[PDB]
Amino acid sequence: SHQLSRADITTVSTFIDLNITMLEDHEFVPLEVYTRHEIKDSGLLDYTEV
Amino acid sequence: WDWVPKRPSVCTMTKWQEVDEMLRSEYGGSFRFSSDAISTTFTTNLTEYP
Repeated sequence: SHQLSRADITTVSTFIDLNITMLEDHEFVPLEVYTRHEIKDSGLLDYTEV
Repeated sequence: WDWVPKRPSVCTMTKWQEVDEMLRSEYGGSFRFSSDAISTTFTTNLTEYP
């Protein structure tokens, strides 16, 4: 009768699907609540400067 | 010295961080604020702070 391409016939899936995605790379920046200079400046008087 | 009014001159809280994308989620009767820019997560109660 004739030849047929593979795509010509509908296919049912005999595979079970399992989807895994990787963990994304992340970057941690330097973050502080108070720096050294701010903590030093918190004092009302500094003996050295005075 | 030059005199200025008290209320608009002093601040008891100082702006620390500006977050462009701080995702807010509601979970376990609390709010989770997560920022990937600074890699930081805060937990708050569901009620506003006046």
